[PDB]
Amino acid sequence: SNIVVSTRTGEVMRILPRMHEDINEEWISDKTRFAYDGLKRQRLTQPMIRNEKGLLTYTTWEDALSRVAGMLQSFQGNDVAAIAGGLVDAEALVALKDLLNRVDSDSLCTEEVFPTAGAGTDLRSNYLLNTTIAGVEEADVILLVGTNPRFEAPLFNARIRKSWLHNDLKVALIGSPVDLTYRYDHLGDSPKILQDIASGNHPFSQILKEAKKPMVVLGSSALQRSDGTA
Amino acid sequence: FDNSTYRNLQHHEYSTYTFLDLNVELSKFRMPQPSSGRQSPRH
Repeated sequence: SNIVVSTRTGEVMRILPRMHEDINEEWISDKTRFAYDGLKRQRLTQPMIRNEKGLLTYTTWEDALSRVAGMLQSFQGNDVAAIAGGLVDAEALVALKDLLNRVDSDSLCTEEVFPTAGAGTDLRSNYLLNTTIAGVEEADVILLVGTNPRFEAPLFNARIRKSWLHNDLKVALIGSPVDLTYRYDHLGDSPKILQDIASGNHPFSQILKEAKKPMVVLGSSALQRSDGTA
Repeated sequence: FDNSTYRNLQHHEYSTYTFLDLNVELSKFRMPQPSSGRQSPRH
């Protein structure tokens, strides 16, 4: 979501929405708006190293970088690995990728699991919301599988409710009967139902068969479990 | 013929549920209600 950070004398005052028609319109979720004060708490401000007693103590940048570089020079290949968190940017990601490649390491991973079987990350289309946020306004049937749109992407769920209200969009869900703020069809929570829809024995197969702009959305959260590739 | 009597005394004997009782009684002659196609505007 596009935002405006308002500051004063070097301090973040608040977060405001910035109008983007395609993505978040003029709204933002409450976590986007009210979690900025957490930026003022529990902050890492100086490099730290473990002392002789095994306690973290402040140090200079040079000392910490020298220790890390020494450990990096000694090991290489499969020994060196990196895990990226949820708030990392592309510049840091590519820099870390290059640094670990220079020591012949490919163990660069994320905390969020996506199936690597078949095409995997090979095709951009495979792991993206191809229809887009704007598109939801052009669909008439959406199927949601194993995800809660309301909390994993509140502005996406807002777009879905906008379509449900103005375009009579029909919504069906496979998962726990979470409250999405709009009425939907609960087909159940068993993953086998997916197969039943794929074969054609479910009435929703007929519903999707006749839909001009059918949309199927699978949440990444569902993919985290062991049977996600399936 | 007479115009010296106000006949209108039916209301004196009207109780709290008289209107609703008449509504229940009239529910029998009614034609089938139309439908918008939904259970509610929120369906």
